[PDB]
Amino acid sequence: APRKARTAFSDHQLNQLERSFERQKYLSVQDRMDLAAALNLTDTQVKTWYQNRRTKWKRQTAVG
Amino acid sequence: KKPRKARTAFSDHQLNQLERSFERQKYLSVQDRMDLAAALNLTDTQVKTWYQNRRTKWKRQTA
DNA sequence: CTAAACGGGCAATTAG
DNA sequence: CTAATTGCCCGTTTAG
Repeated sequence: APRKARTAFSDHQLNQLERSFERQKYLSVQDRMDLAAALNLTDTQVKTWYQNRRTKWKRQTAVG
Repeated sequence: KKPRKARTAFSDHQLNQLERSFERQKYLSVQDRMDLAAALNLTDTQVKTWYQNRRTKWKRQTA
């Protein structure tokens, strides 16, 4: 459908999402929702970030 | 809010053909799924669901 | 690059 | 039993 605005994450958001990702490649419902609340992102944003992050990760596992 | 869909009652024939499909191919390509639905006078979704349910059951058998 | 969108699968659940 | 519903993942594609 009409397609929704691309989020531009803040440096603090990107920092803490990279950290979480470093801590954990997958999140529970609970950790996800808490990381969302702590950064003022929606659950979905955080889920799509983590999922997009894995695609890149798998790429770096295929990068050697 | 969204009413639950009626539980499809497949005919003996539809089931036999679904089961024969599954015997050959656990997975259908899109095109194959469309053909088979059309073959059986079913919706693509009816067929996708069946196949999905079927692979579950079959995992319980292989198990 | 990467956020969001897309359809299909998986597991777990719901319910006819 | 099993058809349908849920939330998430994957892999791909779309596009800011």
